Amino acid sequence: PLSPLPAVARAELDARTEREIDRARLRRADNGFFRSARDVESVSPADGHAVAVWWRQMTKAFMFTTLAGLGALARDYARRDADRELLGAFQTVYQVIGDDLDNAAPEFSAVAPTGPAGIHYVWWDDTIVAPLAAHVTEADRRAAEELPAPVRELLAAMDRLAAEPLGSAVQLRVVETIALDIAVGFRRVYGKVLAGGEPVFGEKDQFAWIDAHIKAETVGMTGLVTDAERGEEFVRLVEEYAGLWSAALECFGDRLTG
Amino acid sequence: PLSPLPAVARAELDARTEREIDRARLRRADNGFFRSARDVESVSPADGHAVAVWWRQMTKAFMFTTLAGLGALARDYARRDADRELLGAFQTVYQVIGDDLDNAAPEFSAVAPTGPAGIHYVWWDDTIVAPLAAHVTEADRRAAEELPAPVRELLAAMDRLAAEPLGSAVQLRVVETIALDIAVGFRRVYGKVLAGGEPVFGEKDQFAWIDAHIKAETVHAAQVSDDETGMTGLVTDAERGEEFVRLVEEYAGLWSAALECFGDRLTG
Ligand SMILES: C/C=C(/C)[C@H](N)C(=O)O
Ligand SMILES: C/C=C(/C)[C@H](N)C(=O)O
Ligand SMILES: [Fe+2]
Ligand SMILES: [Fe+2]
Ligand SMILES: [Fe+2]
Ligand SMILES: [Fe+2]
Repeated sequence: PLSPLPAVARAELDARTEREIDRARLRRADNGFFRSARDVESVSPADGHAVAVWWRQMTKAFMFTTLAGLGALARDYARRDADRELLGAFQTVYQVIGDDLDNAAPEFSAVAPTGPAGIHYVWWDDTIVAPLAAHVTEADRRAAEELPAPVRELLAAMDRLAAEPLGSAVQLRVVETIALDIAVGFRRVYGKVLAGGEPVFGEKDQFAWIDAHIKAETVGMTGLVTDAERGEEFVRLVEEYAGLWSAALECFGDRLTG
Repeated sequence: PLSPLPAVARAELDARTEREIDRARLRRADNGFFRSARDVESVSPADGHAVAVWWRQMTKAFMFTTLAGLGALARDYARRDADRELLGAFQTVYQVIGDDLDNAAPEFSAVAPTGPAGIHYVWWDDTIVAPLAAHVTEADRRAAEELPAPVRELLAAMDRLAAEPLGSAVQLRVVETIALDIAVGFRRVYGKVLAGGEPVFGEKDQFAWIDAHIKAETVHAAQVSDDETGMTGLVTDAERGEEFVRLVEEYAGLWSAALECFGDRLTG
């Protein structure tokens, strides 16, 4: 006695979810981050570095709170009789988390550092934040760590979803929809960071974190919804979370067009 | 601002852990389940089925509550700044319990059923519980699922450790230490279940779950006791170390009594 909603109702949940992402203006053509990454002619080290620091904290919180949300679900399945369809979707969350925590997918392990150095927020810190930080002052580095309010609200929504049995399904549903566009925007942003007249990212391998994500992203979560009430909650959480993700990315775009 | 204890203190935590597992009577020469699996002559389908159902529920709860425990710790690391030494031990937890959830390690990846059928409590259900169930009555099956008191007591501790940041380290430190001997015992037990005077499990393939664990648990035991990325590597201060050893004492005691339950049901 535990099973997913029928396919018909889960299809409607998927459709309502896609509509919430549309309305939150997260699509490739909608969000100011993707627009700015395309439009700007150059990016200062300080603006690139601040965006990179915000991203580091954002993706660190994304990974841990998604794992925390999976644990909240695990807490429930320990005593419940989840059917094999629910269990397979539970496995999927675990596999997807393992990309960020330990580079499970071969596209990642075939470029990432091993061990903790390969954790995606750490790998990002080491290969994107660190070379940018050599080109900003100590004052600017301190200021970058003072996260803008849209980023803080998103971090706060992630903390809330860490305790939700649907939280991991909400976060992955929104994030895996927008990850490609985010990674492509980063490729473009950091390809345009010059210090002096020199590219800060002048070696192909310096983009390895980004190109791997683009590659991975280039090639369901409603499967974890077990009744109509949870379905309503799922859509409601998505609406909130998508809107906050969109405001955080608009904050990236603003920083690039200051 | 978050780091493990220095190596010397962690090593003594590990030594205290091993002394506690000694004390708990969880070593193969001491626990009644390991001895009875060795000594018993034959095992009835009802008795082997009951133990299999208990094990199904126990390892189901072990895997899901260890995962919840890892989640509890992940909640903390989202709010704090764990250094890389801590993150390395964290990855160990993810990797170890991922074998039970998704057969990542090479010893399982090839033999285990794919997808949810391969989750180790499901795979045990399909390949040990179900063939035994054909030999027992529906009334028997229903009685087997009424779990004995020391099994329920272990499950309740598992539920508590689900919300503990140290919980996954406590569970993996103990379970991965005794897992080989449990699998060895199961190999012995279910080779001795007779029906029609004839062994229920006559083919090598029917032992795939058990044989895969006999191979794999050697490694899992080394991983949780490792002095660089082992379970004590998640202890971040002396007080947390105290709590760790206290939880280990409790958890190991409940595991030992649950296993004595196994041995009593194999004897009489
Ligand atoms: C591109 C977006 C992501 C969430 C990546 N998976 C990451 O690790 O930051
Ligand atoms: C043999 C003991 C275990 C905890 C196994 N890891 C299992 O899946 O039951
Ligand atoms: Fe990632
Ligand atoms: Fe991803
Ligand atoms: Fe297992
Ligand atoms: Fe194991």
